[PDB]
Amino acid sequence: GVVDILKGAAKDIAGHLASKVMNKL
Repeated sequence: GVVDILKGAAKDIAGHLASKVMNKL
């Protein structure tokens, strides 16, 4: 089922930036 996480990881990009800034906050 982890596979579903791979295809999602592609877009996780948008969230990756937030978490980046969010965490920094």
